[PDB]
Amino acid sequence: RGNLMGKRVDFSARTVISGDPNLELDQVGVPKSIAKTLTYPEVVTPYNIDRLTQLVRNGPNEHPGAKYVIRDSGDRIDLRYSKRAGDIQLQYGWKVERHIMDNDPVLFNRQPSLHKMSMMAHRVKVIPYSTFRLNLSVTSPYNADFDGDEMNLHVPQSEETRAELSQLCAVPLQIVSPQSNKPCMGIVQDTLCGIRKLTLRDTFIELDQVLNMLYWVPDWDGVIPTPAIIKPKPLWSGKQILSVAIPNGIHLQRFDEGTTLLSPKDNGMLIIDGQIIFGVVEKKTVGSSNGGLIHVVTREKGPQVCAKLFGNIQKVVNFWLLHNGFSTGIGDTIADGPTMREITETIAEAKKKVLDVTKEAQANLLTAKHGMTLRESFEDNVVRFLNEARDKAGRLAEVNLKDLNNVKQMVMAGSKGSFINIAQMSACVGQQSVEGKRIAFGFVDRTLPHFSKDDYSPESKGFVENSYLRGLTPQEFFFHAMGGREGLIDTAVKTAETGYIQRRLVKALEDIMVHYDNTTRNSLGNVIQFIYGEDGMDAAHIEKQSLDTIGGSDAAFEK
Amino acid sequence: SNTLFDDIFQVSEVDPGRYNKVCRIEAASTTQDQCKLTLDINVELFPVAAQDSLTVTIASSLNLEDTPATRSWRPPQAGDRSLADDYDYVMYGTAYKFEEVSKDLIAVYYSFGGLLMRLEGNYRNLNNLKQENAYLLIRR
Amino acid sequence: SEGPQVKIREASKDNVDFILSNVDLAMANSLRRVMIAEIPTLAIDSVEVETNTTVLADEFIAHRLGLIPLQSMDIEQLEYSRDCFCEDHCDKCSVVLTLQAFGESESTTNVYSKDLVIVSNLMGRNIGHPIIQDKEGNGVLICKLRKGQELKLTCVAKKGIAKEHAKWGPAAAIEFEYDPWNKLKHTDYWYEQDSAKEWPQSKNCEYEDPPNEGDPFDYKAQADTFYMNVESVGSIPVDQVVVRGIDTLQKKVASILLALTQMDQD
Amino acid sequence: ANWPLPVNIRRIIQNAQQTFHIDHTKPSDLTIKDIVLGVKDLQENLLVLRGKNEIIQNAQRDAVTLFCCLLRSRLATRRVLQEYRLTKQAFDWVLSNIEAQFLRSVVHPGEMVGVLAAQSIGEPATQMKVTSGVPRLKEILNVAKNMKTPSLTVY
Amino acid sequence: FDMGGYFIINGSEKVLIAQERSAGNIVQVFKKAAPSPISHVAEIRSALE
Amino acid sequence: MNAPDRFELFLLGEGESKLKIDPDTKAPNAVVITFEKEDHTLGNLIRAELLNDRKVLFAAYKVEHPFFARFKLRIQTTEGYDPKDALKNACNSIINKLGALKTNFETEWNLQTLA
Amino acid sequence: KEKAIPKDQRATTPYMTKYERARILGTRALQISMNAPVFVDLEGETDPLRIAMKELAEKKIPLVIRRYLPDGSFEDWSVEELIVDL
Amino acid sequence: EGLVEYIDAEEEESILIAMQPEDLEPAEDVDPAKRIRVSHHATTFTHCEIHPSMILGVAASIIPFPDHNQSPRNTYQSAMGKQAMGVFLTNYNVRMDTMANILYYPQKPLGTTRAMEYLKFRELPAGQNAIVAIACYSGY
Amino acid sequence: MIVPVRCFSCGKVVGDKWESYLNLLQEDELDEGTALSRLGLKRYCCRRMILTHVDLIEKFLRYNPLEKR
Amino acid sequence: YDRKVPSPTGEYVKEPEWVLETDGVNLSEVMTVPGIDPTRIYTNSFIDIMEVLGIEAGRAALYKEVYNVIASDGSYVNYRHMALLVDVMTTQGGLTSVTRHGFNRSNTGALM
Amino acid sequence: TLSHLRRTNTPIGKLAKPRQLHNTHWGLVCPAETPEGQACGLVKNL
Amino acid sequence: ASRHGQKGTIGITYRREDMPFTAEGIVPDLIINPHAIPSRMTVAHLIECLLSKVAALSGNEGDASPFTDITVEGISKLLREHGYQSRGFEVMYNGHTGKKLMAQIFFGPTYYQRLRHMVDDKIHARARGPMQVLTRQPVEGRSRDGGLRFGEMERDCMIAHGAASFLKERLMEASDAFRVHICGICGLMTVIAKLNHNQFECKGCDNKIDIYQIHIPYAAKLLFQELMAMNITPRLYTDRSRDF
Ligand SMILES: [Mg+2]
Ligand SMILES: [Zn+2]
Ligand SMILES: [Zn+2]
Ligand SMILES: [Zn+2]
Repeated sequence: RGNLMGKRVDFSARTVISGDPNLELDQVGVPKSIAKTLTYPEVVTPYNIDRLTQLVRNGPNEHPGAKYVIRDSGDRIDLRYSKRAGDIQLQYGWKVERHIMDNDPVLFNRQPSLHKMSMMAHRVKVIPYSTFRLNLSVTSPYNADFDGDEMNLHVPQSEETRAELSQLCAVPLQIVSPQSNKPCMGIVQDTLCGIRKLTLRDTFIELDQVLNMLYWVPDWDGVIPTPAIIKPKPLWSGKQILSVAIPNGIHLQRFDEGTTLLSPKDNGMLIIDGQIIFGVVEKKTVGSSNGGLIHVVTREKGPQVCAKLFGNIQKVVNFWLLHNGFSTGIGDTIADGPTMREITETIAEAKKKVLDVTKEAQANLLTAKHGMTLRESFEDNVVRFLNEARDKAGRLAEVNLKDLNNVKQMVMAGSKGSFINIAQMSACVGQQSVEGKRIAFGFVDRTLPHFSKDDYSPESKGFVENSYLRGLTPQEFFFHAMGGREGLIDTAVKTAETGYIQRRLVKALEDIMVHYDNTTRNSLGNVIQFIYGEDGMDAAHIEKQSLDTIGGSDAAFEK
Repeated sequence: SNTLFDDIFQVSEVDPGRYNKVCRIEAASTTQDQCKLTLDINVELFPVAAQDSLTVTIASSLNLEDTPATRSWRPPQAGDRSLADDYDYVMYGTAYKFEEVSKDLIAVYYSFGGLLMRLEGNYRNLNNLKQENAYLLIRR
Repeated sequence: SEGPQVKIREASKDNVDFILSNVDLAMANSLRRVMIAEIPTLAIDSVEVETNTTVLADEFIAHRLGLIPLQSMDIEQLEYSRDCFCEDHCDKCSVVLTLQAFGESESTTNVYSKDLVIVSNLMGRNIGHPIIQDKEGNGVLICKLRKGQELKLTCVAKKGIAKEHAKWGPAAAIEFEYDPWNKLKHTDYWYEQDSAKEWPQSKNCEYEDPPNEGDPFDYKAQADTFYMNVESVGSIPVDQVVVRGIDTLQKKVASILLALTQMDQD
Repeated sequence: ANWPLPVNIRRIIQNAQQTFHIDHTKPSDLTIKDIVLGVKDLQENLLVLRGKNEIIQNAQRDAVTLFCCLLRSRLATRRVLQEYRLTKQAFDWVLSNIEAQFLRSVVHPGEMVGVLAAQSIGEPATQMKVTSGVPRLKEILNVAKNMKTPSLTVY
Repeated sequence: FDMGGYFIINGSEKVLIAQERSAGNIVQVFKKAAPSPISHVAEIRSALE
Repeated sequence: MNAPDRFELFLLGEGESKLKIDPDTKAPNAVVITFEKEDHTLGNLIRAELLNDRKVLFAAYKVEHPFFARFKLRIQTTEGYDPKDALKNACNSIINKLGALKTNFETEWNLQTLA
Repeated sequence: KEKAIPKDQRATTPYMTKYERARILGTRALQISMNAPVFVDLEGETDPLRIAMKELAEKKIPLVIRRYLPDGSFEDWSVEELIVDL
Repeated sequence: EGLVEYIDAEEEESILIAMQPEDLEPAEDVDPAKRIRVSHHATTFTHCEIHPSMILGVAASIIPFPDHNQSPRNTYQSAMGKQAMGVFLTNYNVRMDTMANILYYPQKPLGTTRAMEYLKFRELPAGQNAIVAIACYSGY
Repeated sequence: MIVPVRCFSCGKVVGDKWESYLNLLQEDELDEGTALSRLGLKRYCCRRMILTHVDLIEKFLRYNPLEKR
Repeated sequence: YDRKVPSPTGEYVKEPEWVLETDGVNLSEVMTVPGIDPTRIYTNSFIDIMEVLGIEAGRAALYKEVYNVIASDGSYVNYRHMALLVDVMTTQGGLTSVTRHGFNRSNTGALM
Repeated sequence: TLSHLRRTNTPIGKLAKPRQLHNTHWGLVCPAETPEGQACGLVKNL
Repeated sequence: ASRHGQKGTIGITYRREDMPFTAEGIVPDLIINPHAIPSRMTVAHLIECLLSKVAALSGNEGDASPFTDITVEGISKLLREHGYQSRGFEVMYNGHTGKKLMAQIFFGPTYYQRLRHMVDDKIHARARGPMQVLTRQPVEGRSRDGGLRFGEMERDCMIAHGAASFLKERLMEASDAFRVHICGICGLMTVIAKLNHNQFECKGCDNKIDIYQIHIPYAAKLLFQELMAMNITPRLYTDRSRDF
């Protein structure tokens, strides 16, 4: 396992990764110092004699340069210590081990590397500074961020593996994963938040910014679209500019709840011939979702066009968001006075319900739910009352949030956060649970030495009535910490156990392959399936479709 | 080129919704009782209030004499004459749906960069509205 | 003359507050960008350490010495060492300052920038002297010594721009604002109940009339009448910061014009 | 009724309508015989297996049963003439694309589908009344004689 | 500002980390799982300081 | 260490020219000028001045990567009007405007007293 | 030779697979780098991989693919007769 | 003098403790911004907390407003605060350590904690007060 | 360790105000906010430069010199 | 529970039915108790399903359990990936485990 | 240095959940300071 | 990192004239993404910035101890008394163009810490270099010019890609590659090869004309020899004796 199944290899590099909005999806930024250490042995031909000669003359201390010369006899010449006799005369069939240049295909990997999209092939882009640089849309397949993560680079050494790498493992070929027959990459973060803001109906752009936005799309045909508003002032809508990045001939239609041809809430999606008709562009369109824009483009026009779609959308949206701006502060977590009063009484009503059930239970008039003990039924009622109280309070807080609220904006775009985050920050953190139960009596008949024995009120067993904005009380702080410790322990243990499960699964199925007779067989030749998947298709080409004959009434079927 | 549809409407109501610059207005024709209009208007550039009368025109081109991404848009130059000179609010968009509402009622859906319009009317007055690009001209 | 207009509201040796009217926003932004990053200035660039028995490191002291503002009034009579015909440095492209401090007293002795001594031939110029801008006459507190500690070093000052290193910047914060009443709607004011009550009014609101409270949005208006406040570190007079920023910007456009002409011949 | 299947027919019809500019008002030139025979012979070209014996032919027919059901439901005589308004040129274009799309969706021989399946099952496991999640997965892979919470569902 | 509390062994500062153990001379009663003939057990780890 | 020398921002290198003018094939009478060792300071100013010319149909600039101090300028003029001449006219307009601004500031400054 | 299936009863796909295309391009690219005679006209190209792609597009790669079966038998398919549709 | 008392976990089982003397000890409008504090309305208290903040350790006593954070974030900071460069000792110029990192200009936080007064974080701070903007500026 | 020469954010010289700042605090009995404004530090970027500075060089100067002349 | 059964008109409508859920498994005996629908009885433990109904029934049960675990957290995996795993676990006539006592006891070469 | 001088360790056959933050830990060990790795809950801080 | 679990690396650096600025001319020393806030619910990070802003404006030390009477509304009132928006928002301008940003930026002081992890102490690449004495594979450690591990999980991913030739090159030409001579009678690596004299012999088999050379990883050679030490005979053969 340590020396044969895996081993340390030559011609590799490791460093911290950074995010570059100005790199293509399949490009990787390589530090210049690394590019000077890593080399590719290129064979001398009539097509490269002059270029290789200049690289040899440059020497090993100037990129683009070279480090070694290998003759047809197998002798290797270090270009250091070799200038004494002058520049060497190259001959056909020789090899020049030269610095990895731009557009060289390289394998780019992040460990643990739990699936094949964690090793993908990128095109080299030699750059200043000491970090690797990659497009933001390829961070989800790698499960990578820029808090300090490091990634590994591997350089192929032959034309065989060099074409193999770029024709099988290239990033554009991995956009649609076969794990869940849906795209594994999509627009994320800033570009997901900006695209939602840019495609609102109120978003209008003037000539000067439109011209710059048009010029930022590399494949723009030089034709200025007619503004949506002609008089009294030429104004372009954000949908019109974002449509320039969408390749022509792409059609996409989606209906959300309440969506009609006249979309009163601007929800849903309607794209005809690459032009957005209505609908806000958010995660349901430009995300890694089934039937979205990326899925349609990569299947209709191909993977290379889809890769250009990633860059074009990112460039146009990033420019627009750079000059519009987007922030978030303490003011985005504050609900108005009336909302807090409604929230306070909502929690009070829930607490009164808890008091009502506790007092009837203490009177022995409560009947246990079928198949449950009296205490378990009582706890189930209390947790349900308190859980619904938090959700209702969060709903009250969320409804009060204005459309200009930045946290609300992020949630609507699908970029970050969710309803629960808003509820806990603004309305109520809620019930803390350890082992799927309320805080247990660590002390004799109480949770802390601050209550009285045999206390079952929500405040005693770990119900945080406050929000993060208002601050947890010392009892709530400790109970909240107890719940947090549960998550940290679960993260560690599950990480170790799932890792062993993954290895066991891989080793059990590693020798199974689809053969030229369409059968699925193992190394023994034993038939596992007589046709792969029982249909013979590849999951990367499967899409969800409706069978129109099975459903509906008989009369509709006849009609 | 030539007008595909001209008519006068009385704005029944205006709805701002969640927007600060765009209002969806409901209007009905002054001469025909079967013609109604739903239109999204940038009211920051062309305010509209209820009880207002609007002259709505649809044309296939803005150049005066008949001439029936087409061509790169350029800023208007001094001495440029077009249909827009006679109106206050002008928009350019595409027709993306034709829906049969009744035996003789036909509805045409337009999109001006995301500002949606719906023109319902009898079959014999919206017969020149094709599935193409068109200009929408509004004069108070 | 009937171009950009200027009105000075408050003038000082460290700050100049003026209104820039009848100008484009692109021109105004370029003026402040050039004033921050491209006005040549004299600063200490290389330090030779002969003795250092202080509690600070040589690199620590060198960085401090490079941040001391030197006089740059006659900086244009100096040359760029990269453009000069000399081995390392000479009197045509550099100024040499020496710093000699010893801990002769029992109390802590402070080394200031007034202790820097010019040992070059200034050739009648007005550059090199550290800027003294306090009451007691001292400068920047360079270092502190106890009894028996010595600091002996030689500083070489060269001209540069803040693009190369922020130490060559002659300007501190530059205030820059337009349309204090938000009549062009370039900002969408975040608020909770009422944005007018929640956002304090700019002091420049008194120089412009408020919105007429019910008039239609003016879509033909463009940004002009910029309110600018330029601060100076003291290396050059603040008025010279504005004047030389215009000079630097004017030269840059001329260089583009000259380069275009040079291509025409070939 | 919503199930993963190889070829997206709705997109193909939409492309045909937008490519040939179907009038939607003038009647088409298609014939009922052309539609029925066009779909029938298209079903023969949906080839996953290419053996020329009875056993392989039966397997080939079984492999495309569900797809042919979807094919026949979408490309019905009434639906083609009334819902889609397809022209003869558009109809032939649709048939060719479905054949091309289907032949491209077939699994490529030499694909290591075993490692692919293992990684596709194990990767979701890393982000994970009855036992659920990793403990239940771990209980299934290791065929545990005594499981934590055995249960019966009786109808 | 140095606080001590450590040792210098071979020039290296070494801190002794407090070790957590269970108290002795206390009776503790535990329940045992089903597959065992013993249902309950009272245990005391007698210790003399 | 891979930090580029800071003088690479403004000092033009060997074999590298300030301007690089290449025709644009995506549209007629259009050209793309690549400015070396320049940043948003000149790009924004030049592009804004070009947009005030009535014989200019398109004007835009972009800095493709913030690592390198170069920006591209795309200009398209009306038929019969050379884009290079449009750049010449815009540059002259900026120079004359800046000259007027300098005189106006100096004459206004000489009227103050505190400094 | 019982393991060589005659051309008239080959039951494998008439389409090139992605792995077959990858190795053929890499195989021919390596040969081009070693000064192999190019059978396609070059309008200006120095990368061996691009030259191989031009040859594959014009069906000028003189190689055959020996597809193996799980019982040891094989089928010979010319690169020229294999459909490149993926 | 019998004003404070050492109490261990076992004796803690037989005592009633008040979180604060402000509200719990006195026999018994409200600011809507203040957190909701539970009185517990008990008249048999035997002890009182010196201050609730002392439940935290050395690393968690540097966090500002740890009760306005999610608990895992407090845990992360406790671990990360030990990886920050500062001034570990004032005699670093006479010690020969394998490795040492010294910040050029250590600053003391503008937002500090009262527990930090006893950790000497104002005398030997690890960090600086940077002017921070929360924005999506360039996508970097 | 010693007072920074310039403000990090805007570059205003603040290294010539430390002794003035201390003297205002000690002899004039001024509050630190009033002293900061009396020194001409208006932007809060400059105020925190002088307000949060820890003078460690005074601690380092308590050790006897390694090498006396 | 709610089950969608075809309506007499021909449409699918959800009608409620009473279902008995149990702690503990006696599949063989319970399957014979009168009143139940023995063609629908299901067991959480697929081992009992394999012992009573056969390998093919256990194959379907094993897939159902694996599918439930994956989908319990809301994630979706394509059918073929799970189908291949279950087929490998049942290809030898019984339930072979993914441990060292199962697949690792086959005849596949010592080096593998 | 201060944190390292106030750390405690617990050697993990035992039947209990020692990694959890018990109620009796109140005011005696920090509820927040613990390693994120395999020492989570086993290394405590006073 | 800040004091709230928010850690990050520098993506890029900008000069002052490129940064966003306020009307007072203050530029940020540091810009963090808004997306770091919501999911993590570090409300203390934003309260600290608001408190520190007031602390710098008034010349005081903000009290940030956990359980006190200090509320956000109280800090907001103090901030507005100083002529600033109560919630910490300011109107900023784009540094490239000078135009106002349509949104307002939460802007103020925050205490950040420089962590121990610097990239210049992590970046390292290896074309070729020293090998270990035992396995003759790249050595471990950046400080010793070592290589990177192409582990089993990486091998699985490359198997899933179908890149057979790349997998071989990584394991052979990027790592230990060794040539040995095996006997055709016995599959043992016991052939004494005098490559200078072009002579081969496998004593014990008494043959000199049935030799083959194979390319295997040096670890594989090490493995087989270790098995030989354990009395096991792994006999490598170049032809098949049984049909598939
Ligand atoms: Mg990370
Ligand atoms: Zn000189
Ligand atoms: Zn400042
Ligand atoms: Zn032998």
